[PDB]
Amino acid sequence: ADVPAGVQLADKQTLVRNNGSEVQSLDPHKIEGVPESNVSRDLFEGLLISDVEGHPSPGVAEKWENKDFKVWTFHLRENAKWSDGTPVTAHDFVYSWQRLADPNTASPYASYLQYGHIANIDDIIAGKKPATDLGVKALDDHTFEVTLSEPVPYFYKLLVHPSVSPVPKSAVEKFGDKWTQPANIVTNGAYKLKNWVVNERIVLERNPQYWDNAKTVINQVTYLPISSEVTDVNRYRSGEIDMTYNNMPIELFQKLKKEIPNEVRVDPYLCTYYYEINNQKAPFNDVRVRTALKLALDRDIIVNKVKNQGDLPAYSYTPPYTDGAKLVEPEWFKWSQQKRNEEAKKLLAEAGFTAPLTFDLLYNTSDLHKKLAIAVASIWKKNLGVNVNLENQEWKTFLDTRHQGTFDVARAGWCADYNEPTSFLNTMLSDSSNNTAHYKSPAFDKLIADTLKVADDTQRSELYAKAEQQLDKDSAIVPVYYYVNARLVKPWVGGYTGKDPLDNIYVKNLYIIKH
Repeated sequence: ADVPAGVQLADKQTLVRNNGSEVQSLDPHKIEGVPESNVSRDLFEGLLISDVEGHPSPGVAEKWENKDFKVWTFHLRENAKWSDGTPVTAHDFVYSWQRLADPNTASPYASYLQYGHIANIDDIIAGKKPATDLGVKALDDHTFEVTLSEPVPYFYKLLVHPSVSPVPKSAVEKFGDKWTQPANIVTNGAYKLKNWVVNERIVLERNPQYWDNAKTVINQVTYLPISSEVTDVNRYRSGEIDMTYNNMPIELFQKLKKEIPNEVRVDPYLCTYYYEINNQKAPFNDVRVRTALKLALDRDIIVNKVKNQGDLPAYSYTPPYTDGAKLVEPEWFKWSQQKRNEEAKKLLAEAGFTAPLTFDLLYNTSDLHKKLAIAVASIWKKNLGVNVNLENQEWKTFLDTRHQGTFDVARAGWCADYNEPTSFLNTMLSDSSNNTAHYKSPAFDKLIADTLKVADDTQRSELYAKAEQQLDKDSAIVPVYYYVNARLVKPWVGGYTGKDPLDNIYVKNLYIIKH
């Protein structure tokens, strides 16, 4: 943390945060969500971290070099330590990325190393070679070398993600799946796990082995798993919580805006809200059915009349304000709603539905989502005659259901892991481990794979625009809105600028002002 000369630090340095729901796990190779990542960044540190404005900065690596953006060399700081006082070395990385890549780990983010194009990743994912063949190696105890099969100029931006954080071999091998309990867990980020009471709370305390421990200010942090947005704002307003989760209730939002405007933080967020369709299940394997759903949803109504929190109406997967994006708005988005509706009733009738398509719409337990689900079910009923049945599951189960394919249409949100369009686009590759839409298009795949062979960034951005158009002509998903990051932060929380579009908060960077 960097307390501005002049301010007064509270006597007690503690912070309570709402995390939106119970984490899937705390093992870095088993998580995929925003809540899990929030906790993960306070416990595990990889080569690079983001600074307070979102820029990639030195983490365990102190310096790194590249040869043609193809061979990356990371020089780890000599004092990096695990909470057990043992040293973090490059072997910890080698082992770690080997475990992520390995099919027996079954990480939902196994594909992250195909996103970075580490040599031999495909064959390893496919079982043709063993994980030990991955293009990574410790040159010495402090130099970690990565070999990519293609130059990836943005490779260092991917490395702030939790999946590429190191995990401690000794604990993993002893304790297996139980290595993450308070008893056995071993960490290397600014914090270490104090307690973990499921459906109750996660409490972390400063880690004395941490290399930047001298700058760390907050001593204890509690992460709450509250999935009700009304309760989060209420317990905040009662003084029990310092920073809510960043999902605001439709209900009390404009209210709060009038009573406590400077506690209402609203910033650009690189996330898209959409209805994910299971592209493999009849009748959603028909493009006419997918397109009719896409067209008949009225975004003006959802974004400007039922949510009204500043979100922008969406026509693409990748948010147009992503660095490097240059998207074309499709025709359909320029029509009026009535014209989209006419066109949607004709594609359905052509696919054999009249007076009706019936299907389930799944959401994760939440006051916000339930509200938009009912609103969308009524809009699709009214505009298209489709009957929807609503289903709700808890966070963990919801994620498992989408990976497994046992849903029709699900409410979804994807946030960038690094600010570059492949952070979105790579999740639609046929073999991606994050492809919960189950979309498979050889034309899409080839557009993305060509992006690593162009010579220039301009060429690169034109293939990103054509990939978004290929996804839109397939109507793989139903784009709803590009998010704003809205949460409530108490006046006495310092360090949180809110200017990072990825929202990569580190508790080590915050500090409680005297109050």
